[PDB]
Amino acid sequence: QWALEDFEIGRPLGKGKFGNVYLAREKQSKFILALKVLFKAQLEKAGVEHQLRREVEIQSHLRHPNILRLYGYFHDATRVYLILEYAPLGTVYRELQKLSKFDEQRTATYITELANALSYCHSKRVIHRDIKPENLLLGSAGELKIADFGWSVHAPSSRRTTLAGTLDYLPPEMIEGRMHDEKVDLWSLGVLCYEFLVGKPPFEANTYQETYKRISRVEFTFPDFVTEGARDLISRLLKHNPSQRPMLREVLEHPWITANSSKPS
Ligand SMILES: Nc1ncnc2c1ncn2[C@@H]1O[C@H](COP(=O)(O)OP(=O)(O)O)[C@@H](O)[C@H]1O
Ligand SMILES: CCOC(=O)C[C@@H]1C(=O)NCCN1Cc1ccc(C)cc1
Ligand SMILES: [Cl-]
Ligand SMILES: [Cl-]
Ligand SMILES: [Cl-]
Ligand SMILES: [Mg+2]
Ligand SMILES: [Mg+2]
Repeated sequence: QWALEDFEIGRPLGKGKFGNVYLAREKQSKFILALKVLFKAQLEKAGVEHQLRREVEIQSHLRHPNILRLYGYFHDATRVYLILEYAPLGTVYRELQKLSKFDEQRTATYITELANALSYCHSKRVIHRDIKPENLLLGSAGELKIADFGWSVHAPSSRRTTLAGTLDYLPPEMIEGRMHDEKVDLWSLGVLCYEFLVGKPPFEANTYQETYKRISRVEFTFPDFVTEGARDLISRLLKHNPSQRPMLREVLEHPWITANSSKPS
């Protein structure tokens, strides 16, 4: 079906571990999209074919306004190409670098959009597991979109794959390699809410080793400017025991969320 010669390639949109992502236009229709390019050699050396397969399977069948579409894929002798919905306003990661911290209204609005998307996923027992600002994209109206489903799975689950870079968004049971479920994404939601308001993640440290210790002991503190309501929500999400973390419905109905968010459920 699709091949490289069907597209004109444009500027680089971003780079991940495996993904080299470019703007592109389909020649016959003039349809603008994002082409995520992957090198078969690297996919093989790291043995993550199964993650590539998860990404395509999951993200092509999901349909939600806060989840990035994957339209299809093709490959040649050396590369795999994923055909993605283009997100024109970039990453939440980039927006945070620009603004330093987000106000309560912006933050609550992003958390609602996240909770809506995750509620859709969890209803199929799909868990994302890699929710962080570089994987959160922005639509033409500034709406948040979850992307990069390569680490996703069906719960419950173990971990058969070596962890990559930062531990900053992972809960104790994932880093300790224990069994885990949907509640992992709730922990990550708590980390994100804190980082949006404060400008950095709550367990950040100088070394992998120290970050690990801070996560497993749940050692975090708040700057004076974080309000009582935000503190309440964040403290409920960052519980060591996953069974004690709230349901997404409880997040969406939290008074600090309903008081400050621009969007509904
Ligand atoms: N659809 C898209 N629209 C705009 N930018 C994108 C899109 N997809 C990815 N990017 C940019 O490319 C980066 C890497 O993409 P990602 O799919 O997260 O790669 P990896 O799987 O290697 O982490 C993202 O962090 C983002 O900056
Ligand atoms: C849906 C998962 O796969 C594809 O996206 C494309 C295509 C296919 O249809 N099945 C699997 C082999 N092939 C891709 C491939 C990827 C990586 C390496 C190292 C070799 C081959
Ligand atoms: Cl497993
Ligand atoms: Cl795994
Ligand atoms: Cl729920
Ligand atoms: Mg990524
Ligand atoms: Mg990936």
